[PDB]
Amino acid sequence: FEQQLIEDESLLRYQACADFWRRHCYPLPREIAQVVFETWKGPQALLRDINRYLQGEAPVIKAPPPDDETLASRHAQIVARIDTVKQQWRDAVGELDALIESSGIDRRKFNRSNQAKWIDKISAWAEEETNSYQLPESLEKF
Amino acid sequence: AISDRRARQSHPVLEAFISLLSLPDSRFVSEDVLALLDVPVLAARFDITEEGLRYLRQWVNESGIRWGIDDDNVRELELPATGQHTWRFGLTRMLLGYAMESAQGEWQSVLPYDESSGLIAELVGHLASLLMQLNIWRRGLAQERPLEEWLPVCRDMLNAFFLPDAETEAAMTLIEQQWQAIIAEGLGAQYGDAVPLSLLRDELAQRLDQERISQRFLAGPVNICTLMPMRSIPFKVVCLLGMNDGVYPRQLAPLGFDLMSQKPKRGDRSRRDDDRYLFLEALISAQQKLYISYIGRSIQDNSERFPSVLVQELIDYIGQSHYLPGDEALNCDESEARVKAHLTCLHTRMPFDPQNYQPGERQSYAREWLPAASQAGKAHSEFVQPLPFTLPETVPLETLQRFWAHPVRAFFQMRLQVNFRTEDSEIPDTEPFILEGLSRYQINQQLLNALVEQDDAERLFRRFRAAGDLPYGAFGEIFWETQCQEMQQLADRVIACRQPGQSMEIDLACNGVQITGWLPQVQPDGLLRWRPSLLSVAQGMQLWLEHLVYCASGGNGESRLFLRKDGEWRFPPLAAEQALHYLSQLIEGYREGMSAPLLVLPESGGAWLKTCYDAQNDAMLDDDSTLQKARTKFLQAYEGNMMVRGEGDDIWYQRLWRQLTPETMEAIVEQSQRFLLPLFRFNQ
Amino acid sequence: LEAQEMLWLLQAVMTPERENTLRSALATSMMGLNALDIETLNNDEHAWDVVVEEFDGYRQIWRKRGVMPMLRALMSARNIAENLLATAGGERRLTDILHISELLQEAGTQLESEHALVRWLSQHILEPDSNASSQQMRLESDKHLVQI
Amino acid sequence: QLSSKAADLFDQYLVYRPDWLAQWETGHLVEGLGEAQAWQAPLWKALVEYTHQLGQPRWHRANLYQRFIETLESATTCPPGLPSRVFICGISALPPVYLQALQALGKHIEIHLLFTNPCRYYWGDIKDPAYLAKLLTRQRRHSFEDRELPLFRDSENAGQLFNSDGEQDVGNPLLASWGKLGRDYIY
Amino acid sequence: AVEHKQLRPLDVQFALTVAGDEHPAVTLAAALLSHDAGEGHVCLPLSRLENNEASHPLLATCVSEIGELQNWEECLLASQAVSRGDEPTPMILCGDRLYLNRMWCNERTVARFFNEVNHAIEVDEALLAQTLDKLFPVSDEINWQKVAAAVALTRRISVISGGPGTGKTTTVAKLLAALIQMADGERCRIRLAAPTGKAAARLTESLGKALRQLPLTDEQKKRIPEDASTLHRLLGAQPGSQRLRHHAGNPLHLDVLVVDEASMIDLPMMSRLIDALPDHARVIFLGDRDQLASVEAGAVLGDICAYANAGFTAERARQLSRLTGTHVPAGTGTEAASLRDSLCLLQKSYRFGSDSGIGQLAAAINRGDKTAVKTVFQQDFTDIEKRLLQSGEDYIAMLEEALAGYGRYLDLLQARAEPDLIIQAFNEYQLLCALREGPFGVAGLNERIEQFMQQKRKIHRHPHSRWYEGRPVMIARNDSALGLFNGDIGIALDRGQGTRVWFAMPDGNIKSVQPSRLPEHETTWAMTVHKSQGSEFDHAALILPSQRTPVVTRELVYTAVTRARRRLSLYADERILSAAIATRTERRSGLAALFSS
Amino acid sequence: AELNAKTLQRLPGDNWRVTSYSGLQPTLTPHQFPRGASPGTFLHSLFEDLDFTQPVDPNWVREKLELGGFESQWEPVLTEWITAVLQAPLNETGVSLSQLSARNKQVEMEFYLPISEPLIASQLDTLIRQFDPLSAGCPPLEFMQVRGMLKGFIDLVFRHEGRYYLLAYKSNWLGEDSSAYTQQAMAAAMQAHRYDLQYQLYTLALHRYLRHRIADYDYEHHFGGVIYLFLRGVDKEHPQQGIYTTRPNAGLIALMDEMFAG
Repeated sequence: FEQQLIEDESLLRYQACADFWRRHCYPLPREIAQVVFETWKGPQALLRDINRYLQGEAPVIKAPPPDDETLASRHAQIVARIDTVKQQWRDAVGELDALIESSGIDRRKFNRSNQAKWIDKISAWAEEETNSYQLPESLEKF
Repeated sequence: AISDRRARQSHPVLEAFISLLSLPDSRFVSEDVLALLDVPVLAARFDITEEGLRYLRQWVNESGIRWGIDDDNVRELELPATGQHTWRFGLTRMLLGYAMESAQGEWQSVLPYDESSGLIAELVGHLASLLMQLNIWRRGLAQERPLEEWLPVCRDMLNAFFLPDAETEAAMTLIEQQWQAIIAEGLGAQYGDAVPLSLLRDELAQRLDQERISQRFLAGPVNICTLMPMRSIPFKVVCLLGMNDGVYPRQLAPLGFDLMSQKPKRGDRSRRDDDRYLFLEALISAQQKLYISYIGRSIQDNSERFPSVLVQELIDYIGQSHYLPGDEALNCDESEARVKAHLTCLHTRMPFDPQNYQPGERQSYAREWLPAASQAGKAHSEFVQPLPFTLPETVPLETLQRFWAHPVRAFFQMRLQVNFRTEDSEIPDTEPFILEGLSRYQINQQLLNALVEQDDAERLFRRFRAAGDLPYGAFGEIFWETQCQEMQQLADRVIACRQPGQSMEIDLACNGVQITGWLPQVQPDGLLRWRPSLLSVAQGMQLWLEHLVYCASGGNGESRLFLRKDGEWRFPPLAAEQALHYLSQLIEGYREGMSAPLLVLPESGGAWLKTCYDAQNDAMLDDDSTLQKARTKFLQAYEGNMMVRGEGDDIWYQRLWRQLTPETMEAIVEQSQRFLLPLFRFNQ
Repeated sequence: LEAQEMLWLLQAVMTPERENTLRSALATSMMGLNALDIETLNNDEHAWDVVVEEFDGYRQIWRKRGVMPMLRALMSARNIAENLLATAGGERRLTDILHISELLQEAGTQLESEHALVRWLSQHILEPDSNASSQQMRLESDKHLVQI
Repeated sequence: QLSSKAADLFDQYLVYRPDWLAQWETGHLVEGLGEAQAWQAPLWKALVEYTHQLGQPRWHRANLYQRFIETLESATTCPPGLPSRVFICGISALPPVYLQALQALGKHIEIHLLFTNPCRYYWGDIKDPAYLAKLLTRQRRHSFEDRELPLFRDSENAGQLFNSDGEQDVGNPLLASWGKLGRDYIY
Repeated sequence: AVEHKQLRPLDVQFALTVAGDEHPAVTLAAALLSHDAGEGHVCLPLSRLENNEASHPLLATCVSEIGELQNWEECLLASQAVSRGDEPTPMILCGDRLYLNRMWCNERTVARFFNEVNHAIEVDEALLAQTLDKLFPVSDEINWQKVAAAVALTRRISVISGGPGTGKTTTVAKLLAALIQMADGERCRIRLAAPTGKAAARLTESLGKALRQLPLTDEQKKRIPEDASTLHRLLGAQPGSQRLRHHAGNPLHLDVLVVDEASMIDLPMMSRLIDALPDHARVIFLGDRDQLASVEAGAVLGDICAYANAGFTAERARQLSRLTGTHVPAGTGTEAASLRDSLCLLQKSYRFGSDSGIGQLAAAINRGDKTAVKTVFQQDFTDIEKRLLQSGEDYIAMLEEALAGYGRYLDLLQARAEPDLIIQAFNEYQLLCALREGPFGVAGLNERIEQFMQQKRKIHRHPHSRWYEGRPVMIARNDSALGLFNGDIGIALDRGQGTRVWFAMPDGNIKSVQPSRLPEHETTWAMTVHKSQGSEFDHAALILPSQRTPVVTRELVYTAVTRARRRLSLYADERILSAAIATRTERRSGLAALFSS
Repeated sequence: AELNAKTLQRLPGDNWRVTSYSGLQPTLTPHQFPRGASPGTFLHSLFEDLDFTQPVDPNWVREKLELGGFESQWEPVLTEWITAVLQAPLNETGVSLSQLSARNKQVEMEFYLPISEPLIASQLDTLIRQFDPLSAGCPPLEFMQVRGMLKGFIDLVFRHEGRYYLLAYKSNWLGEDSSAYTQQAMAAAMQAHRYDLQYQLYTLALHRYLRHRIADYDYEHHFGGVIYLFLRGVDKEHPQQGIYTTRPNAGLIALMDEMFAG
């Protein structure tokens, strides 16, 4: 019958975002928290991203993740996806059978050397740009 | 005399008791506890004075106390136990600082707090006496109790948290009276089930603000009161305020399930009919003069605000029942509109308007705004005035450094002794997730001073983590790793050309002026300074002054300063004659800056000069493109963007001028060309 | 800047014994004094005694009658409103001073202590949050201006 | 909150509508009311049983006014303790229950009612033409002049002023628009 | 003690936080250590913790180990809060005495500064003897001022112990004159330090009136010490932070540093002064040995000058006999030759001799109470009077004697004379009370004197003005802009331009300030003995409370006796005066053991 | 153009204010009762609510101490003290409070007294000192010219054998614990707290009330005196201690009525 209307809702929204960042970003290990820091510096950037969706009607996300997938399962999936490409590069290394084009310079073996030092550990998240040189759609056009 | 107002007797007693009734629901933020300690009753209960509160302000601000009274309170809210940034963490830190110096190190991953060391830390023993009590009732008011158990709760809270005084006796008596009346009205029905705390808290908060005062209704002063029904008293002058639409008549919607509103009878009473009868009784009860004022124009957007329907019907009956003798037979609607416009006095928006003081029908009685409305006053003269100043014999180097760090500030805070003291920053509400500003600069300075001796960076990491200044967990490690990478990249350039040098004395006699001072870390290679800052003109001016005061008495060698991002200020060694000439020029600039305010902006003037200067030919360019790019650099460095604070946003420059005129801009340009020219002339 | 000047004036009224706050508040643009006037005020002890006496009277009015009577007595004795109306571009500053005075009087009735209103003013200076009542109004309506 | 709102509605029923509570005490509904009575009639009666279950007294304001009227109309001698004269000044709104009690109080003890009306003529409503003739037969008299003065401005044309439902066409629009409470009180 | 049983909440929270889940023996030890640190004791001996605790067997039944933890040292070292000096622990146990880490660090710093750094500066003895002969005219017998100046110019760190009225500032002036006359070509940046601003002003005016008397040169007048600074101002203390400007890195660029009134220097201020000194500065400490203790926890000057009673060394006695040219006695035994050589004791007081009862009472204060009773008893020396204060009639007699003491002040007040003579008459009679509130205190005696001036026709007072003519005020905070310090008296009167407060500057002039310009003001009809240090009064009257309090002790009565110039009155019981002399304010510290080895 | 402001010629209003008298100015014992304003109002409400004819019930005193919030141990000593108050007669003939019926008593009579002349303190204090013997000392108070109404709340008015009497309650009495509250100490308290003006205004109000109500009224025939009842001064063995009975000279009342009337 009696209720109190509030004019500003940003304080409780920032408090709930800080509580979410406390209950989600604190117990992460180093290999996940590195990627979390690379995505956002803190909860303020996440709130600045999702402030247009937190207010009003909640939108429907196209192709949502499953309810049982956590951050660690996605991290292990991407780590295995990177490790498969690293294994396929380590197996098929030491050969060159493609034709040398006028656009393709002969320094590409140095880029293969840049791909030789890349496969050390799977603790990182960002691959090398020289893999863009190893695309069949870009090598066919060259 | 104002009557019918809400009875407000003691706000800081009733509001503090209401906040103490919301003790388990509170988050125990540091500001809410310093607000509870702001009450003199709660401070006098635990033997805390005002000076003790002023010490506790900075103690809570620097000890890293943000929220959470205990670790069990953090675990109650379904949050992970961080162990830091709590009241218990700050209490342990202050007690370890009372026991152990800060230079010893951590004990239980808690760095001691070196401020509270003497007997003043006894006040800490008062604060730990408070929060523990704030624990006990936090465990007391959570459980639900029946009405037979809520009797001594408010009395025990009053004798525990509050102290009886002469002024606050009636407030505690009213609290006890209302609490016992609520419990007596509850137990009169013999309520057997449990009653929660929030219901009694809301009932006490509603009953405490219900009281009204009407003692001075007819004391003899002019009466200020609301419209009260069934009260019509004849008066000579009756004035009415707030007769606009929406406010009056006061509409109270029915409950909807009331049966009296469905089938009305004769004896039924409604608030709308009561307000209409009040307006009728106010019209009848007026004997001599009736004054009616309503808000017609909005103060925000200048929107037309229509009056109430009663005043509109009154002015309609006035216009349809009376006519002016000026237009005896013109029309019916036009004479009505002329009467309604003659009665309507549209007053001015501001009290200092000259329309109100024009002689005629209405004239203002405010004599304080009469010379303000006459526009016969003198304007604000300029603050710059030629003052007499004699240059003393012995002028130290520290005075010249404080002058050439900021000349307008040295003219303000040293000549006329005017230092604009701004209030300190408030305590933030959350733990620091990022590092930026002064804390990041102090961390980088200590890390650069640690890495210049090849010390253990992990020990300084544990020292900064034990104080809570770093983010929790992995993010603090990432921040410390990137700051250690940046400081190691800077130290690889710093200690590449470092030699052990001692501090030497400076005693110079130039133009009959004695300069006494000391230069620290004077190596045989020259001058070596390092700071974790950006490339700025103020540090270049400081290094140029040190190079002039170093080369004038021996010291053949370069002067080098290393900033971040491969920034370097270098000055070659000069002869004694040029150094003494430039030192005499700086002394003449200092004695000109003490008499008149020397308008030499370092940053914007240096940007204008380095845009106009050419170091290859040692001459200034005069083409239109450089003259436009120098104006662009001056407007960029004076007023910055929305992310970087500009040089013009300062309390020392806004006092002289409010808007940057082009005449003062050209004066600053000329002064920077006169003074800041050897900065970029000998730069390499 | 007018809110900071009013904060300095209230700090000089609350604590008129220490000459540093009074000297920092007298040299503001609201009073409008030259550097020669400040130098002669620092040199003459009797004029500073008169200033301390009138600021103690302002503190007595502020403790007995409230905020707006003290501000009106300060604006009438110093005659700063006529000087701000005579200065070109000072009418907006005067309307901002009047709105800050109205907001301080609206916030002073809900507070019992005198330093609590100064802390509230310093907090609202430190809090740039925009409310419907605490926004800047139109400075003038009679003079036609280009409306962006 | 529901208990407080229902207690306020029950207090308004105790003040204004005693017949509804008297019929709810038996258990019978009233024809022509709203739907909320379907939960309001059993809620009141179980209240009357509950105070009948405890040691609290039974008597309230609604069931007492009829016995108070009857014990004053049926009595022969005046009861002791009553005051000599009661003044009612500044009161322009009373329920019909209070006026029916004050009529039986005034049959014994002289009660002076000082009522402020802005119009001197009759400006209320009417019930029936048999009540219109009863109002026409009633005439006021001055306190000092002691002369009989009629109520309406025209006695022969008094029937043409009232409508078919019983509302008088007031010539002054302000009195007709603002004084509905006084219009009911003078009736 | 009585106060030691009533535990402060600070000590209880310290014991609950530091010990926590450990044994209750560690909790009781931490509580006793925090209470002794709050009372002012530096160290805590384990014998008092073992013997004077009833729960010592109970905690002996609480611990359960292989060796059962019978010793207190093993029970403390088993916990993580007490170590032997290696781990960063709050509590430190080294010499069977438990202290905190800060107190142990400051005590070891003071012991290092007074045991190792104090070396012997070897200078020319012939020129020093010639300057001592040309400065001191008395050369017939042993003069302690000449030996003090010789041992201060000889060694680097020297402590001059002497009471008030012994001519200490004349000795300092002769020392500075011989210092400048010894090093002619060498520049000397002499610096002066004081704990309080009022003592700094007194030191400045005393050295100003002393150094202009001695004949100097044009280069010698250039090396006159300019001003005396506070110890918080010399080191550069900030209001917000405790960071000093000359903390550890850059020392103060000084040649000689004379620190006056070292009795008011606590242990943390002494340790902060020690860390700021370079490896070549020579420090000369001034103060009295039997004076009142320091403000905070610690006793530096008393524990330093406790070894002055032993005497000098056998070689140092011959050195002083060769320097001064007189017969200097030698001290028996050798425990610490550096500290015993650096000390000196002043016993010959010049402003009062054996004929005056003030010096005899001060000598009998350090002895037993029966010696003081005999000193007051026989003939009173026409200097000390004893008035018994038991009931209300004795209180009325005390107020009548205070009226007789303030008679010249009221006579100059009612006659409308110049305020300088009014302040000079007010500065002759002064009451000294122990407490602050109650019937025996500052505000009690002040309100009773104001009511008595309202009763008898001596002072007219308006009830709503609060600024009546003739009220004495005192300042509580320092103010260098107005020229008044903490502990300075002012008299409010009407010169004709209004009610203004006149203050007596040490320069000899009078300053008329507005009462609205005063930052703090408290009525000073009766001053406390702690707040009256540094000042001097011609006729003092001590008032002691009947309630037993630890404030009234031997040093308090000694400072009340030495506060009077000529005349002293007493208002106390015989049992309180007998108990205050025997109960000496001892402060347990590790300096007695560290200086002995 | 030139513009000016109108100026008010005179003062806006005279000193018109409706004020009151305060505006013109072993282990359990009644001596050990806490002295304050709230305990004074609690004892005043206890003496107001209690009936004088009926004996005092201990459970009612316990309920009143529960409602007030005082200690429960004081209740059995307080009720017998109340009976010690009720057993002590307060009259010149020895009339107790139990002989007063409900129709004879009237508690907390509120009166409004008009005055149309400017009340000069010098013309009033001399008129008081001309007849009142207690005005030998007591230098006169200073107050502004008060024209208008005066409020007052008399504690009790009661008639007996055809004679009207007034009774007021004063219960602070902090400075007395022994039997020193004699007539001299009560007269000194009346001279210090200046209750003589209050009692004179009470006599004037009662005279005007008995003149307006009762036809054929005489001041000497109907009025008997004013009784002040100090609660902490009432003893069982001393009937005179605690009460203070005063009768005016019957000539001050007419001159005060002529002064207040006009």
